[PDB]
Amino acid sequence: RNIVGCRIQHGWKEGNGPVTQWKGTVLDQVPVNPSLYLIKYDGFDCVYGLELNKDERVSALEVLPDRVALADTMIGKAVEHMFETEDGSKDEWRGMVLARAPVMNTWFYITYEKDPVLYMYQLLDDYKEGDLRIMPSLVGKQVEYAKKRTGMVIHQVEAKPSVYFIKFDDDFHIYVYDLVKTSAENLYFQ
Ligand SMILES: COc1cc2c(cc1OCCCN1CCCC1)N=C(N)C21CCC1
Ligand SMILES: COc1cc2c(cc1OCCCN1CCCC1)N=C(N)C21CCC1
Ligand code: NA
Repeated sequence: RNIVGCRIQHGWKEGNGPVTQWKGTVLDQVPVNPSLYLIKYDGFDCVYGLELNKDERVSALEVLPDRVALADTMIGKAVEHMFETEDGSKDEWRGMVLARAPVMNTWFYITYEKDPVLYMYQLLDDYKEGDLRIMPSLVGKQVEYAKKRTGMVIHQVEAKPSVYFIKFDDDFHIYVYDLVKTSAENLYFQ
């Protein structure tokens, strides 16, 4: 009877566009906004937030049949994360391991300077394969910044408490900010 770890499928439609079909795993029901679910969609690496009870773009929501059931040292670390591009050449992004992901146990939350939204990867596998180099509260408040983009602070990172997750009203990504840095300098809170 778990929410965390439920598998779901649904349709998605924007405006008069076509309906696309999606499958994913529910990770979290956000405590400061229980309408908001964080979801990992199969094949896509970002964590997404949807208010499933209110978002008219969601249709035909179904619960899928239920699945049949260390390196905490990496949490908080600066990392260089290597990956393959479409032409087969190697590239790398620098980022920060944020936490273990809640439901998909072997998975970690991570974000990157080049794309400071919330991602999820099986970083211990990536580490064993040589693709991860390891280097050396406002929750519940409203946020705005000037483009007025509005949102809510939904989580504080235990390992780096100046780092927060923000859900903006106009988008389904989860944004990550370290409030001492330039990238956060236009965020204001209420
Ligand atoms: C609408 O979602 C996506 C749209 C796109 C996508 C991935 C999407 O979703 C990933 C998984 C979360 N969504 C699934 C339902 C809501 C969030 N990669 C793309 N190139 C596009 C950009 C426009 C076509
Ligand atoms: C597509 O990127 C990655 C894919 C993968 C990855 C690391 C990747 O990238 C890290 C940094 C962010 N990327 C996000 C867009 C490009 C960079 N570790 C893996 N096991 C996989 C292989 C299939 C899942
Ligand atoms: Na207010």
